[PDB]
Amino acid sequence: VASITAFKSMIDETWDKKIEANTCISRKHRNIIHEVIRDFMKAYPKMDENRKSPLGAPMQWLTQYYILKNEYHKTMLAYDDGSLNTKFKTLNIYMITNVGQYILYIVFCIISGKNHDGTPYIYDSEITSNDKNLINDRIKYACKQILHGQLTMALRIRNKFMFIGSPMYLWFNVNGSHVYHEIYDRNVGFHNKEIGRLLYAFMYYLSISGRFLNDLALLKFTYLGESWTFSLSVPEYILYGLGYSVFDTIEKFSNDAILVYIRTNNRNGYDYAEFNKKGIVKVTEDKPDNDKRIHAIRLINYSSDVQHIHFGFRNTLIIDNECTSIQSSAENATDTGHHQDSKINI
Amino acid sequence: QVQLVQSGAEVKKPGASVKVSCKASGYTFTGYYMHWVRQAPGQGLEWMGWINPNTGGTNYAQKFQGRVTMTRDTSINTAYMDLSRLRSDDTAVYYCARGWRYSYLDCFDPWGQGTLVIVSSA
Amino acid sequence: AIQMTQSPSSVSASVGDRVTITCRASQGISIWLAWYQQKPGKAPKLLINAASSLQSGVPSRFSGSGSGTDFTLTISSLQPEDFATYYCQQANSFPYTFGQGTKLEI
Repeated sequence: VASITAFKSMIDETWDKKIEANTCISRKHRNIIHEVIRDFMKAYPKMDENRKSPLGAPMQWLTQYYILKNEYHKTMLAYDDGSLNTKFKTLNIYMITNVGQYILYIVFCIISGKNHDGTPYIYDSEITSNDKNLINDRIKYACKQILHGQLTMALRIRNKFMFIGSPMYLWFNVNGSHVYHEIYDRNVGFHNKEIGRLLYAFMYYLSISGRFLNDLALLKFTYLGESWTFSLSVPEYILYGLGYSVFDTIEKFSNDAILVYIRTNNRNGYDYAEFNKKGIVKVTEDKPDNDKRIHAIRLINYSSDVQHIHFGFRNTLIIDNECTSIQSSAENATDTGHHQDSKINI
Repeated sequence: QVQLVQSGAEVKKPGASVKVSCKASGYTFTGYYMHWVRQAPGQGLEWMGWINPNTGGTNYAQKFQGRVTMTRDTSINTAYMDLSRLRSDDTAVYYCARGWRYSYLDCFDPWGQGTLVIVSSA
Repeated sequence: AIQMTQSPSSVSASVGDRVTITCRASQGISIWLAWYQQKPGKAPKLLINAASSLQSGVPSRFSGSGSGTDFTLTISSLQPEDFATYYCQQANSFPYTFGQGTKLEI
């Protein structure tokens, strides 16, 4: 209910802010969106045994049979006389010119299990279908359609840092490399440095690091049966888009030291907890407010190549609050300001 | 030295409730998970759940669901476990086990002293 | 629940021998296995975490190995203070199920 209230407040406050050049979504609004997605996942975690997917696909968050049974979706659609639902019906891909419209459209399409065209992600008659190609194509098409639509809006309104990442359940057996080489093969404009940089950073990282890395994994997440293995440093945008939080279950497979950023402090810095032992790590610290919650993990090791070592820098591992100071490209990346940071597990 | 002093042995009756305390010293009570593992006489170890002292959240086992209420009082660094509807098979040495490292929900070290809760009708 | 089964339930040995304890899991539990040591009348003591890492204070004679559903605890040279009951502990899936126990006797 608190997440829905925060969502309403964000939509009401950002309904007139026009999407312009060098605009970005604030940390508070990103945390609100993240909490909405997490509560939508948590409302119906598992699936009923009567209608179960033999492939292990998360049908409980993609099928209309489970969306309409989800109580969080019903409460979101009937919070205040369907005011959010009424505004949603007058929004499409080629008409959005405001930040609140962008957020409402993307989040409501995610939580209702519908694409931007209007079709559901996976139909109710294909829950128990054993055809792997059909379900895989549907999931990949849903994720690619979300990312494409965001990049199309980025090209049309000439914005640079608008980013609502596809959640973790829309990456079931979906190759990140294929997504990058299918979205950026056409629309060469997408390659411009002034159009869609955060989406480019999100897709490039998932094209070089797969969901499962077998024995090369140095870190693993787990949230309601969805897992993801990381070998490099995990920036804030990756965890924000995928939907994982630093307060979830984290499994260390190596003795390399990690820096789990949890929250911001009053000295314009970030507070982190350091772990350098094998085991299951779950941060005991209290969850901060939506304006002070940061999800980023940095691997302090030298085994990673210099080709992708720029992801571990402080100014790019955590998205800057100022829109013009957001660093996403490898060339524009700095590691400064560790004096402002602090340690919480002393 | 990390110490976990527990309460004395309690001779309860069937259908009653037992509250086993666990006082911690030598380490920061918040930040380390407190687990509760019992050992029946002549049997192995059974896991009951963990309690996070900093937040207050808990995760009980399905076998001990609806009967265990793990509370904490951070003013005395004391951990409390309450077990209701004591049957005859609940007689065991209830240990409180701190996590082996800071916010590590993997292994238990140390294990405290233990409380011999004897549930009998004698 | 992932049941843990320990094969050598009673392993007689002498001072200066090599003892092997095997703990097989019903389902894959990754590298998340913890070995304990419980002398009679005392609380259990952790000796090896993550199935290959020795805890601080544990003598170097203990050495663990294994992955998936096969694990092994090895004592290079047995000592008179190593006669106790040893337990496994998986942590991949809740609840954390222990083992039956293996006891060393002279």
